[PDB]
Amino acid sequence: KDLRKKSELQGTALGNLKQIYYYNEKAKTENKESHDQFLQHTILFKGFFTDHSWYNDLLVDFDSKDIVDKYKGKKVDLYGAYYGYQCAGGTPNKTACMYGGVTLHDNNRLTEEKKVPINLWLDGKQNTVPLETVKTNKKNVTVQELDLQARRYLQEKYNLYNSDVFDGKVQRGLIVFATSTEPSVNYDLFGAQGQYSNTLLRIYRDNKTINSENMHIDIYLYTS
Ligand SMILES: [Zn+2]
Repeated sequence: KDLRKKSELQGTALGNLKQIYYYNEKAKTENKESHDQFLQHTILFKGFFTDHSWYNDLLVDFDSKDIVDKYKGKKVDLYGAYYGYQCAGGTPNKTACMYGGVTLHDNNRLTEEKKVPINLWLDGKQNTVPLETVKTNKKNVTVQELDLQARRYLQEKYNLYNSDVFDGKVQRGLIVFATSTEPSVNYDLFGAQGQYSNTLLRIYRDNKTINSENMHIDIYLYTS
Protein backbone atom coordinates (compact mmCIF):
# COMPACT_ATOMS: atom_id res chain seq x y z
CA LYS A 1 0.00 0.00 0.00
CA ASP A 2 1.19 3.09 1.83
CA LEU A 3 -1.33 5.42 0.27
CA ARG A 4 -3.19 8.46 1.68
CA LYS A 5 -6.41 7.67 3.65
CA LYS A 6 -9.61 9.61 2.69
CA SER A 7 -9.98 10.69 6.36
CA GLU A 8 -6.80 12.75 5.90
CA LEU A 9 -8.68 14.82 3.28
CA GLN A 10 -10.23 17.95 4.68
CA GLY A 11 -13.65 19.56 4.30
CA THR A 12 -14.12 20.89 0.80
CA ALA A 13 -11.38 18.83 -0.89
CA LEU A 14 -13.56 15.65 -0.95
CA GLY A 15 -16.59 17.53 -2.25
CA ASN A 16 -14.55 19.19 -4.98
CA LEU A 17 -13.05 15.83 -6.10
CA LYS A 18 -16.65 14.62 -6.52
CA GLN A 19 -17.43 17.86 -8.38
CA ILE A 20 -14.48 17.34 -10.80
CA TYR A 21 -14.89 13.63 -11.44
CA TYR A 22 -18.66 13.36 -11.31
CA TYR A 23 -20.65 16.60 -11.81
CA ASN A 24 -18.51 18.94 -13.99
CA GLU A 25 -18.52 18.90 -17.79
CA LYS A 26 -15.24 18.28 -19.65
CA ALA A 27 -13.55 20.28 -22.42
CA LYS A 28 -13.48 17.93 -25.46
CA THR A 29 -12.59 19.26 -28.95
CA GLU A 30 -10.89 18.04 -32.08
CA ASN A 31 -8.75 20.09 -34.49
CA LYS A 32 -7.96 23.38 -32.69
CA GLU A 33 -4.88 25.58 -33.03
CA SER A 34 -3.30 28.49 -31.29
CA HIS A 35 0.01 30.27 -30.85
CA ASP A 36 -1.48 32.74 -28.34
CA GLN A 37 0.00 32.66 -24.87
CA PHE A 38 -0.50 34.24 -21.50
CA LEU A 39 2.49 33.19 -19.32
CA GLN A 40 5.17 31.19 -21.11
CA HIS A 41 4.11 27.76 -19.85
CA THR A 42 0.57 28.29 -21.09
CA ILE A 43 -1.32 28.47 -24.41
CA LEU A 44 -4.47 30.65 -24.64
CA PHE A 45 -7.33 29.42 -26.85
CA LYS A 46 -9.46 32.49 -27.53
CA GLY A 47 -13.09 31.72 -28.25
CA PHE A 48 -12.76 28.04 -27.28
CA PHE A 49 -16.40 27.87 -26.04
CA THR A 50 -19.23 28.81 -28.42
CA ASP A 51 -22.28 27.77 -26.39
CA HIS A 52 -20.97 28.31 -22.98
CA SER A 53 -22.92 30.76 -20.82
CA TRP A 54 -20.19 31.91 -18.47
CA TYR A 55 -17.06 31.05 -20.56
CA ASN A 56 -15.33 32.18 -23.76
CA ASP A 57 -11.60 31.43 -23.57
CA LEU A 58 -9.62 28.43 -22.37
CA LEU A 59 -6.15 28.88 -20.86
CA VAL A 60 -4.14 25.65 -20.81
CA ASP A 61 -1.29 25.24 -18.30
CA PHE A 62 1.73 23.03 -19.04
CA ASP A 63 4.79 22.04 -16.98
CA SER A 64 7.15 24.34 -18.92
CA LYS A 65 7.89 26.50 -21.97
CA ASP A 66 9.45 23.32 -23.54
CA ILE A 67 6.13 21.47 -23.53
CA VAL A 68 4.26 24.56 -24.85
CA ASP A 69 6.67 24.60 -27.79
CA LYS A 70 5.61 21.13 -28.88
CA TYR A 71 1.98 22.25 -29.32
CA LYS A 72 2.03 26.02 -30.00
CA GLY A 73 0.85 26.74 -33.58
CA LYS A 74 0.17 23.03 -34.27
CA LYS A 75 -3.28 21.45 -34.84
CA VAL A 76 -4.28 19.76 -31.50
CA ASP A 77 -7.07 17.83 -29.75
CA LEU A 78 -8.13 18.58 -26.19
CA TYR A 79 -9.82 16.47 -23.52
CA GLY A 80 -9.67 17.60 -19.90
CA ALA A 81 -11.37 19.11 -16.87
CA TYR A 82 -11.49 22.88 -16.56
CA TYR A 83 -12.18 25.29 -13.65
CA GLY A 84 -13.07 29.00 -13.41
CA TYR A 85 -11.96 29.79 -9.87
CA GLN A 86 -8.59 31.63 -9.61
CA CYS A 87 -8.42 31.47 -13.36
CA ALA A 88 -7.50 34.49 -15.53
CA GLY A 89 -5.53 35.22 -18.68
CA GLY A 90 -7.88 35.96 -21.55
CA THR A 91 -11.25 37.72 -21.70
CA PRO A 92 -11.71 39.14 -18.17
CA ASN A 93 -14.23 37.01 -16.17
CA LYS A 94 -14.93 34.64 -19.08
CA THR A 95 -11.74 32.55 -19.03
CA ALA A 96 -11.68 28.87 -17.99
CA CYS A 97 -8.43 27.02 -17.06
CA MET A 98 -7.16 23.52 -17.72
CA TYR A 99 -3.95 21.58 -16.93
CA GLY A 100 -2.56 19.71 -19.91
CA GLY A 101 -4.97 17.54 -21.79
CA VAL A 102 -3.52 18.45 -25.22
CA THR A 103 -2.36 15.97 -27.90
CA LEU A 104 -1.24 16.55 -31.49
CA HIS A 105 -4.14 16.11 -33.92
CA ASP A 106 -2.37 14.80 -37.05
CA ASN A 107 -2.24 11.04 -37.44
CA ASN A 108 -3.56 10.25 -34.00
CA ARG A 109 -7.04 8.82 -35.01
CA LEU A 110 -7.55 5.10 -34.53
CA THR A 111 -9.82 3.48 -37.10
CA GLU A 112 -11.97 2.14 -34.26
CA GLU A 113 -12.62 3.30 -30.68
CA LYS A 114 -10.18 1.50 -28.37
CA LYS A 115 -11.76 -0.06 -25.27
CA VAL A 116 -9.23 0.02 -22.40
CA PRO A 117 -9.41 -3.17 -20.21
CA ILE A 118 -9.81 -2.30 -16.53
CA ASN A 119 -8.77 -4.83 -13.84
CA LEU A 120 -10.29 -3.94 -10.43
CA TRP A 121 -9.69 -5.39 -6.92
CA LEU A 122 -11.79 -4.31 -3.90
CA ASP A 123 -10.02 -5.59 -0.75
CA GLY A 124 -8.19 -8.23 -2.79
CA LYS A 125 -11.34 -9.57 -4.43
CA GLN A 126 -11.48 -9.07 -8.18
CA ASN A 127 -14.58 -7.34 -9.67
CA THR A 128 -15.61 -7.36 -13.34
CA VAL A 129 -15.61 -3.95 -15.06
CA PRO A 130 -17.49 -3.57 -18.37
CA LEU A 131 -15.25 -2.94 -21.44
CA GLU A 132 -17.02 0.22 -22.60
CA THR A 133 -16.23 1.97 -19.28
CA VAL A 134 -12.97 3.66 -20.48
CA LYS A 135 -12.52 4.24 -24.19
CA THR A 136 -10.61 6.46 -26.69
CA ASN A 137 -10.03 7.29 -30.38
CA LYS A 138 -6.40 8.46 -29.83
CA LYS A 139 -3.24 6.44 -30.45
CA ASN A 140 -1.38 8.73 -28.00
CA VAL A 141 -3.82 9.66 -25.26
CA THR A 142 -3.30 11.85 -22.21
CA VAL A 143 -3.51 9.95 -18.92
CA GLN A 144 -6.06 12.68 -18.01
CA GLU A 145 -8.52 11.54 -20.67
CA LEU A 146 -8.42 8.01 -19.30
CA ASP A 147 -8.41 8.99 -15.57
CA LEU A 148 -11.51 11.18 -15.88
CA GLN A 149 -13.44 8.22 -17.31
CA ALA A 150 -12.21 5.62 -14.82
CA ARG A 151 -12.91 7.82 -11.75
CA ARG A 152 -16.47 8.55 -12.87
CA TYR A 153 -17.16 4.81 -12.88
CA LEU A 154 -15.58 4.53 -9.42
CA GLN A 155 -17.94 7.29 -8.29
CA GLU A 156 -21.03 5.72 -9.78
CA LYS A 157 -20.20 2.20 -8.59
CA TYR A 158 -18.32 2.80 -5.33
CA ASN A 159 -19.34 6.39 -4.38
CA LEU A 160 -15.59 6.95 -4.28
CA TYR A 161 -15.69 10.56 -3.18
CA ASN A 162 -18.79 10.49 -1.03
CA SER A 163 -18.39 11.10 2.75
CA ASP A 164 -18.65 7.87 4.83
CA VAL A 165 -22.13 9.01 5.90
CA PHE A 166 -23.22 8.69 2.26
CA ASP A 167 -22.10 5.13 1.60
CA GLY A 168 -18.62 6.10 0.59
CA LYS A 169 -16.89 2.96 1.88
CA VAL A 170 -13.54 3.03 0.03
CA GLN A 171 -10.84 4.62 2.21
CA ARG A 172 -7.66 4.04 0.18
CA GLY A 173 -7.23 3.51 -3.53
CA LEU A 174 -4.77 3.48 -6.39
CA ILE A 175 -5.08 3.70 -10.19
CA VAL A 176 -2.35 2.37 -12.44
CA PHE A 177 -2.01 3.05 -16.16
CA ALA A 178 0.08 0.11 -17.37
CA THR A 179 1.68 0.29 -20.83
CA SER A 180 3.92 -2.37 -22.31
CA THR A 181 6.44 0.05 -23.88
CA GLU A 182 7.20 2.29 -20.88
CA PRO A 183 7.07 2.52 -17.04
CA SER A 184 3.65 2.69 -15.30
CA VAL A 185 1.92 5.95 -14.35
CA ASN A 186 -0.02 5.53 -11.11
CA TYR A 187 -2.09 7.92 -9.06
CA ASP A 188 -3.16 7.72 -5.43
CA LEU A 189 -6.98 8.22 -5.68
CA PHE A 190 -6.94 10.34 -2.45
CA GLY A 191 -3.58 11.98 -3.05
CA ALA A 192 -4.66 15.33 -4.54
CA GLN A 193 -3.06 18.50 -3.12
CA GLY A 194 -5.20 21.26 -1.71
CA GLN A 195 -8.97 21.90 -1.62
CA TYR A 196 -9.89 23.57 -4.90
CA SER A 197 -9.91 22.72 -8.59
CA ASN A 198 -6.92 24.94 -9.21
CA THR A 199 -4.66 22.77 -7.09
CA LEU A 200 -6.46 19.41 -7.28
CA LEU A 201 -6.01 19.37 -11.07
CA ARG A 202 -2.27 20.16 -11.03
CA ILE A 203 -1.57 16.46 -11.36
CA TYR A 204 -2.35 16.74 -15.07
CA ARG A 205 -0.05 19.66 -15.76
CA ASP A 206 2.72 17.37 -17.00
CA ASN A 207 0.44 16.47 -19.99
CA LYS A 208 1.57 12.83 -19.55
CA THR A 209 0.66 10.96 -22.77
CA ILE A 210 0.66 7.17 -23.27
CA ASN A 211 0.19 4.79 -26.15
CA SER A 212 -3.36 3.41 -25.91
CA GLU A 213 -2.66 0.48 -28.30
CA ASN A 214 -2.39 -2.53 -26.03
CA MET A 215 -2.35 -1.08 -22.45
CA HIS A 216 -4.67 -1.57 -19.48
CA ILE A 217 -5.67 0.04 -16.19
CA ASP A 218 -5.43 -1.64 -12.75
CA ILE A 219 -7.48 -0.24 -9.86
CA TYR A 220 -6.93 -1.34 -6.24
CA LEU A 221 -9.53 -0.11 -3.71
CA TYR A 222 -9.49 -0.74 0.07
CA THR A 223 -12.27 -0.22 2.61
CA SER A 224 -9.87 0.18 5.59
ZN1 LIG B 1 -1.69 -4.66 -14.76
